[PDB]
Amino acid sequence: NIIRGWIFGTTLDSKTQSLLIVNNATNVVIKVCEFQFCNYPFLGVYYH
Amino acid sequence: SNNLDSKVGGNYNYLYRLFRKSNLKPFERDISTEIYQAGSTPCNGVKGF
Ligand SMILES: *[C@@H]1O[C@H](CO)[C@@H](O[C@@H]2O[C@H](CO)[C@@H](O)[C@H](O)[C@H]2NC(C)=O)[C@H](O)[C@H]1NC(C)=O
Repeated sequence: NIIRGWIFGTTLDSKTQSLLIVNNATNVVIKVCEFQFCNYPFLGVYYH
Repeated sequence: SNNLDSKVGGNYNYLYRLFRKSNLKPFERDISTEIYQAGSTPCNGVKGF
């Protein structure tokens, strides 16, 4: 399950709006904000 | 909406776009506040001629 979502938009840097699509452990979240995305964005887990 | 949305000094809370580069696409929404360049000069900071 290593691929868990995508980011879409114009500037991707909170100057302007952008789209977040994620599938986490629990639900699909889709949201559209002036995100200040993390410069390497990701997710992760505790195992067994 | 005379009754509800008009204030004697002016209800200045209703903003609209007056300056940008190109027209937007159908059902596009633009929330940028960044300065428009009307001259052949590049423009930077907060305000310019
Ligand atoms: C969506 O955004 C892009 C990029 O910001 C816009 O294209 C830019 O338009 C200006 C003015 O023509 C150019 O100076 C840039 O070089 C363009 N860049 C790119 C990547 O296209 C585009 O016009 C926008 N679309 C709408 C409908 O507003």
